[PDB]
Amino acid sequence: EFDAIKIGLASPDMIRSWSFGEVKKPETINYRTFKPERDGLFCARIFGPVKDYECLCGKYKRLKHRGVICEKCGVEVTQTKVRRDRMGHIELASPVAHIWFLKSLPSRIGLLMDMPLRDIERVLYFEMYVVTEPGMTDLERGQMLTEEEYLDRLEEWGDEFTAKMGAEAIKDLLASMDLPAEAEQMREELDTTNSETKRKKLTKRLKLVEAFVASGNKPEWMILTVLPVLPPDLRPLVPLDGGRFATSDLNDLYRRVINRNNRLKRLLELAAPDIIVRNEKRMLQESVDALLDNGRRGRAITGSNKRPLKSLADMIKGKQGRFRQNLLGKRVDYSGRSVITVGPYLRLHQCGLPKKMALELFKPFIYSKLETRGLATTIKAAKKMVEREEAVVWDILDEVIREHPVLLNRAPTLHRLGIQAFEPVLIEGKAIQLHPLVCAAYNADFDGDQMAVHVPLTLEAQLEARTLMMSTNNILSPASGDPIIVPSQDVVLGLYYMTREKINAKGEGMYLTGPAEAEKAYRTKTAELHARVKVRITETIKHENGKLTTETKMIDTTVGRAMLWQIVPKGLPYSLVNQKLGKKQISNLLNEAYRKLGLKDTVIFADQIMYTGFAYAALSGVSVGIDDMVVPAAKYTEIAEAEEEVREIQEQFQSGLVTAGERYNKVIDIWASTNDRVAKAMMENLSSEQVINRQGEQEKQESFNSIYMMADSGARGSAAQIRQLAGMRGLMARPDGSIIETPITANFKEGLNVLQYFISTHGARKGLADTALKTANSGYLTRRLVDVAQDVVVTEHDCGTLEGVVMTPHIEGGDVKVALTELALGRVVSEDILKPGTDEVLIPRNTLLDEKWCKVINDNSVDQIKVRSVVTCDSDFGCCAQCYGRDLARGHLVNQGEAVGVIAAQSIGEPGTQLTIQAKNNGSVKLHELTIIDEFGRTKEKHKLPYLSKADGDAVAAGETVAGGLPRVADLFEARKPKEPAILAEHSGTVSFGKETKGKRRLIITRDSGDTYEEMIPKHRQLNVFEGERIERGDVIADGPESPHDILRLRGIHAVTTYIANEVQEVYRLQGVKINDKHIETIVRQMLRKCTITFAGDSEFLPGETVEYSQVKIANRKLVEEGKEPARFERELLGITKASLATESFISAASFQETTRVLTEAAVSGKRDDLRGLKENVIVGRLIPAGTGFAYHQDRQAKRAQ
Amino acid sequence: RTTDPVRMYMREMGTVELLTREGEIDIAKRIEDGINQVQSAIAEYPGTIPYILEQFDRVQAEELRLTDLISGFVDPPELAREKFNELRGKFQNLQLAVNEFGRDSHQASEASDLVLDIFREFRLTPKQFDHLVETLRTSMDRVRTQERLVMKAVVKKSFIALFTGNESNEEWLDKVLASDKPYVAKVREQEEEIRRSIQKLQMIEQETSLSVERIKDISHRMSIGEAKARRAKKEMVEANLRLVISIAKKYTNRGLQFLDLIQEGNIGLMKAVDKFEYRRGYKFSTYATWWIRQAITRSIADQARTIRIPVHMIETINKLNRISRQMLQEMGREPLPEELAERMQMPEDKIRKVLKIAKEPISMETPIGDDEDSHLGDFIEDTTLELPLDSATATSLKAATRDVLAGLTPREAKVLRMRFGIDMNTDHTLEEVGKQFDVTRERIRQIEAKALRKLRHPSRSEVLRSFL
RNA sequence: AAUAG
Ligand SMILES: [Mg+2]
Ligand SMILES: [Zn+2]
Ligand SMILES: [Zn+2]
Repeated sequence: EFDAIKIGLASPDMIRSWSFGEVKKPETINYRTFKPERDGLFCARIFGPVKDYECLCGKYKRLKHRGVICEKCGVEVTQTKVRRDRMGHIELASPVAHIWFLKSLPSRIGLLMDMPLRDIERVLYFEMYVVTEPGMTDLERGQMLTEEEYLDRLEEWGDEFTAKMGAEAIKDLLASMDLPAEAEQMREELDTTNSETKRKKLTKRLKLVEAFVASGNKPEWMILTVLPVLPPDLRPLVPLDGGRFATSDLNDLYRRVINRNNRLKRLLELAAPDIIVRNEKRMLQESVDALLDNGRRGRAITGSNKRPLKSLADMIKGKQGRFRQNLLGKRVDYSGRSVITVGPYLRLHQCGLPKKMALELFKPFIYSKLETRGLATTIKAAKKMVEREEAVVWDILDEVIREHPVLLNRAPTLHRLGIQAFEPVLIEGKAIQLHPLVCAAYNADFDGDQMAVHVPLTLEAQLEARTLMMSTNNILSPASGDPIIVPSQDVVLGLYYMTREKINAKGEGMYLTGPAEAEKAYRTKTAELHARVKVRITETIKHENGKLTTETKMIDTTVGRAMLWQIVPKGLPYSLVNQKLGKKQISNLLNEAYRKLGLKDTVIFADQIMYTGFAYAALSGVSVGIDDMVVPAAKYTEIAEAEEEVREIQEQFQSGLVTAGERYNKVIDIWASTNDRVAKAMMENLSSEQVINRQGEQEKQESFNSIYMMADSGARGSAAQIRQLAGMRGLMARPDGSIIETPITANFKEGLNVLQYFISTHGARKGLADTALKTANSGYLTRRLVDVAQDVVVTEHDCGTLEGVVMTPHIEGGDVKVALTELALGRVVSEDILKPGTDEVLIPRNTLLDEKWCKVINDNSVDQIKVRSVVTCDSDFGCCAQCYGRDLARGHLVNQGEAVGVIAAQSIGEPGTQLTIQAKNNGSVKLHELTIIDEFGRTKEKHKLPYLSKADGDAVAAGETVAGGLPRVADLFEARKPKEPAILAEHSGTVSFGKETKGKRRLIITRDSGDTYEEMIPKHRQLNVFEGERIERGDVIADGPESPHDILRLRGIHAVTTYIANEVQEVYRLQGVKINDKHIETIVRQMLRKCTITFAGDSEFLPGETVEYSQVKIANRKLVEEGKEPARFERELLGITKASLATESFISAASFQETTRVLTEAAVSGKRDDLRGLKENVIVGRLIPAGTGFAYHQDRQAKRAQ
Repeated sequence: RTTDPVRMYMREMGTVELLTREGEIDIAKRIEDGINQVQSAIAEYPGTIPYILEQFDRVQAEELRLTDLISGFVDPPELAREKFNELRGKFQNLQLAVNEFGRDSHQASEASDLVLDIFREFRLTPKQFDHLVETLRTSMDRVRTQERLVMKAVVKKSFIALFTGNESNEEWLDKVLASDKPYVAKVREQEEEIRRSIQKLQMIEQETSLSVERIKDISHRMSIGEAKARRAKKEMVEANLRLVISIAKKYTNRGLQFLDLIQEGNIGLMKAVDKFEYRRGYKFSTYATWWIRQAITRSIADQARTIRIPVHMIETINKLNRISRQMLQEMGREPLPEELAERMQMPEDKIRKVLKIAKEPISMETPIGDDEDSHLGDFIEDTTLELPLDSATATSLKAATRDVLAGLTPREAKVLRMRFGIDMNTDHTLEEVGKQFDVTRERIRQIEAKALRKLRHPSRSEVLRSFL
């Protein structure tokens, strides 16, 4: 229907065209008949009838008279919904300045007229005159006159000049401006200017002036003469129960405006003294400002409730505004909510849904099937049958929900796995049954959690639920590619208990024909689960090439391991099961099943694993008791020794040998060492036991203690928590953060006393408060990321670019922090991977790196590769599939139409709650910094070289001595400048000292051309530069934190990308969060979207102008095709908030935040929104240009092309 | 330095000094002097005195209101009859000596001067005062328009030479026709337009019999008088703005803001200045307080409520509140409606009516319960919406009715369709249904009855029975 | 406001 949204100023004629009448009275409704009053705020003659196809007269009262205007009343015979669309207007007695174009800084009226805002308000507030037509006089336009001076010069000159005061004066000044003449004048003055401040001022004003010329807007439209009036049904006056009426504040504001306008007209008719008229004009301006934006001018007008009235700006803006409350999110039909319980019998694609809840949700479907099969004659009969709850209704409900998927949601929806589709199974009850294996995806536990349920209606929505959102499709984490349905808690415990090994168990040494006979022996009490036996195992191995090799052989194992092998799918080794299975081992089993067998086998295997784990956790009888907390006997001796040595240190303090700080430090170290020793003794005592073997000797066995089993299996519990249960609680911190000298020398088994419990509460409260506040901080960060990255969609397959990024193993010392395989898995090669010391092309260009090619890279000892990146993609809009690579949630190359920006933002934002020289290897030494290369050729030690045993190339043997989490991420993604940033070498050249000017110092550099560049340095700067040295560009002169903007300016796009990615990944890896770097690269790409033009060239770009990079690239391609001088630009790094606010579309920018500024700028500019991103199409109700809608939008782009 | 319009208004008002008794009498005297000059200017008009004479002729016949004729008498129908008979006699004398003895003759001037003296001892109602002013204003303005059109057409010095007495005389036209300056060819061409202009001028001059000099003198005198009266009135209003503020300070927090009350009081003060009388000896505050109070309170009665209540009901509500407060003080508990009705000497039903119509609308932003992020407007339904079940039932009924009609004879189906409006814009009575083929009301009625009888048979009505 | 996740 429509292809774009156009915004701009409104002329008086346009406002009159919108209007169906003029509001002349502040009347709303009669106080007896409750009918609209004529020419009032609710007039039926202006806005439409109050009843469908009726008039206030009651004369024309049917559809026979549609479109006929009653002569007695004037009310058109039509529908009542027209009162939601018909607008009105007020003819203002005096012009009024628009508050947005006056006080939304910077002021557009002031910028256009080149007069300060204070002067404009002085003219408006009737304090100072201003010259409109200077005439044949020394007076100039825009020069201010006081009343005294105005009277003086009125006597002096007379009618030669015109001087006015108020909004009429500003309108006359704006109407008399010659815009092309001003544009020429600013261009000429910019040609012959040197100061950068005046250059900025003239470039801003010139941009405004030429925007006004191009848009067709006239400046005097910024001063209102006709005021539009909203439809009444959008500001309703509706009756409540008991005769009370509820009204909108807009009615009060409009009534104030109308009353003051009528009083102004009456005063002008009475020829009142000028002071009264000036007062009335001030009040009219104040009333209109309050109606448009309350509180911007001054004291906000308040109603009888003593609270500020809500204006139109408040209608459209804010968290509670129309954009966010009603347009970006809505309340929906066919939805429900209930508490969630656990269904351990369900399959991964099934969810237990209550019968009554399904009956309410699927009601139209039940009506349709009752009508179809003849059980109900009409729809009212079907309604009666459903209300009476007949058995045939239940059969119809089963047939309806037979294969209809349903969507389950849990708030907060931190990532897309917070909504998944399931096949419903009708259950008796009122609680939703949720599959256990999906709980980790939902962050859902059964302690009172509630879930919402939605019914997809159309066939497309049903197929989207089945194909995309179904739980069996989403078993990999889109953030990292790791499985997300890994078993936890009881399952793991069961699999741990069944696969453990016991010495001299019943049935040891027995020979078993296979898993079935192991199960038979277990069920007959012949052998225990933990009996060491020999079992004939038939194992099938599916190789990389697809070879299926079957080998039968006798393996030493346990009964439980074979019984578990019974459910393992064919194609996997028995070594994955022939061990004790903790959480990590089961994770490995599922990962190998996915990597070597597929998706269906993995789903069946996961279901069987969870069934078996539950069953054998039940059969184990694992229980927690007070005797399971074994406190070591060494704890008391260690406490006594620590106390005695603390007394000795106190005695030394009283002798003056050591200071107070030393005493504090060594007491703390004493207690920390004591805690470590007690923990070690407790773990050693709890981890082992002594058993009698078959020969009768004593053997050491791993303990079957319940708490030890729970912790070791990874089901629940860790070393620190067992420490607290059976060892020492340890040193605790004060609310400010300092450590208390005496620790809690008691565990939870013994019980704390009052002081120890109070000290514990000190830290417990801090933890809870920190969680509560970081929730809001993380939410705001995630929203900002989603806004900045919402437009990134895979639009092509290959962009045909040769650029890429250099990838190397991450070395932060003597060990690898992360391997090259983990970084390269899923990325497309950009330059051929030649074998080291050889010219054979091991891996060609444009090949996805999967597990097989990762093993190939690892075997041949390759250090540095080059891969395609989203930051270096050349696509005009969005990115292409090759520059992105593998879709982590799907395992293959990313498909066209995938909204990867939203995925990146969710992947980064979801873990925000969790957020708070001697050689060690043998090889040679290479200098660049210090690098220690192994014999294979891989770089394994990267060390700094401050300004050495072995020189360059000299081999070194091992042992030779050659010689704040979430705020940090937010500051990195906002491109914040550090407080004391490092001073970097602006240009490459020879350093030279300079004249130490008072206050702060200066230095100079001589370039290769002999030109001298002067740098300004603060006094307190430990300069690392020496005269006569040719410092390269980007070299550090003064040490300090590095600004990302300086990195971009002096090193390039790759350097800033690496910096941001490394810092963010350092923060995330400190806490153990696995997030792929392509998400951070997508965000950084959205950060590098603007360029400032340095050379104007011949393209339609002004110097010093911040414009979109894609537009410049397209223009440069066109100009090169035309063989003309291209534009020269410097790319800019913006924060995610600033980048979001500086997008091309004003709908998205307004929907994000700062609605008034965005709308004011768009209105003065006359912007046009093409609806190219997701948010715009969400707001206007259209299909998003991603995924299933992608193709649709493409088709339209063809039809517009044709 | 400030943004509050209240503070700016006080700054602008404070710069005016306060009057004294002598100042008030002096300003009132200036107002009266200006009004007297205007009255004298209007009196020197041939159309003015006959209008007053005929108004008195109708009034003395006891057919018109006496107040509408005159409002007072200046003293340095017991008496009005004598003075108006004197006025009639002197008008006859002036008409006798207006032109027979000579316009410059002393009779025509002395009679007019003593007529001015007689008319100075009259206080007319302001309505016909403005009525007489407007006619001469319009005549003078039309003269201005014609003169400016003539100047625009001709464009100088020649007109300035003969503007004094020959502006409208045909001697100027003849002399222009005689002139032979190079630009007088186009001037002679424009003489055709100037002919129609001056012909239009002739009717107005004979309507006045004053030519141009006399009307110009009268216009200047009237303009000076109005300017002087306006200046004096402005001085009085600016002096008493502070009294307006002092009065309006007491009606805050009654639905109107402070500046609205100030402006309504200012309008009341201007109306008070329009009708002050310093001969009475009372000071200006005494009279002006009443008008300021009245203006402010009428403005509150008319503009303090979203739903407007008439003034009489506003008084009833306010006096109910006062009586309820006195009774609450008297007995110590809230007065029940019957006791209030007995004290008001009004029915209890009227008391309840006044009680529920005296409540202001609630805001849609008011929080619900103890919440602060909730709003009342978030919980208001749209009772005008149609349930989708009802829409589906309507479509089903349409389909069933069509199927049932398909089982009938086409004539009966069409007759029923026209008589009930099915698949048609309008319903039809028996007459126009007869107009189809045979115009027969008794026949159409019979066939409609037959169709209803067949549709009432249980064989073809079980489908439609389910919709009841 | 309070409460649940
Ligand atoms: Mg929970
Ligand atoms: Zn009507
Ligand atoms: Zn690309």
